[PDB]
Amino acid sequence: KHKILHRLLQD
Amino acid sequence: HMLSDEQMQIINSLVEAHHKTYDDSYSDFVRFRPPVRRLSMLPHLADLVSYSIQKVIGFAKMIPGFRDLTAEDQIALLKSSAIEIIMLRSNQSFSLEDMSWSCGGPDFKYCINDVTKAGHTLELLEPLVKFQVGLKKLKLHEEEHVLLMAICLLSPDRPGVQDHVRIEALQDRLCDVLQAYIRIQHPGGRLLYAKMIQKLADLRSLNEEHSKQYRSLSFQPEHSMQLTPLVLEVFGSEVS
Ligand SMILES: CCC(CC)(c1ccc(OCCCC(=O)NO)cc1)c1nc(C)c(CC[C@H](O)C(C)(C)C)s1
Repeated sequence: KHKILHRLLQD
Repeated sequence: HMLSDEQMQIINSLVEAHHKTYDDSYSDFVRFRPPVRRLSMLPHLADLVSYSIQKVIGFAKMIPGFRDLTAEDQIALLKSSAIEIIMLRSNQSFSLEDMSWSCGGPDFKYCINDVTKAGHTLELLEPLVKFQVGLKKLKLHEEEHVLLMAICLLSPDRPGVQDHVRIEALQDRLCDVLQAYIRIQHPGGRLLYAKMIQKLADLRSLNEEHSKQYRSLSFQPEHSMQLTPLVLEVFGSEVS
């Protein structure tokens, strides 16, 4: 769930 | 009658974060599905909004304290506020002269009729434009514009947020910065802070109406298929 949000929130 | 070192740092951080996530050249617009002027503008505006969500996420990650929140609270804040941050940051391209959003060339100049061709009605677009001209008339400094965006994003009073006290403390710090900034640096800004807080209240009403119209849109698969995976995730109803 929220696959893209989680990715984009990483750095 | 002076800003502190920590307050000045917060302003510099937020202004830099905004410059890193807002492209004054609008040069990525040519990579969206083109405008067509059925919901002929839906592909182009879906891509515009998807791009905008990515920038809003990039801005959020540079808000002091935001990255220290739990992943669940970060998502909860973004899902509830993204549409409001998009409405706020669209004000930079809004023009009082013809009540439209000019993002570069004539192909990326949007009026109310264009957004109706993406599935929205005047029940949203009439208040949206009145919101934009009233916000434009405020003539916000860049510092104030980015602070209002960060204050909107760090609102603890959204569904799904868990650490209300930490998020409110972060939002309180930003409001104190905004109030001090308007005091020292904005001449004739006696009533400006209250006008900006009122704008945050207008945005909740716009948020509500847009969510109504987005649900009606995205429940029809022939339209939801024109959206992007990021739009579907962020504007969708899933909960962590
Ligand atoms: C009406 C104004 C406009 C569209 C013209 C807008 C949005 C973002 C803008 O972004 C400026 C530049 C960003 C940049 O340059 N970033 O770096 C400028 C204008 C929108 N407003 C809302 C609320 C919209 C909702 C979309 C809708 O829900 C569906 C796509 C699902 C149908 S579309």
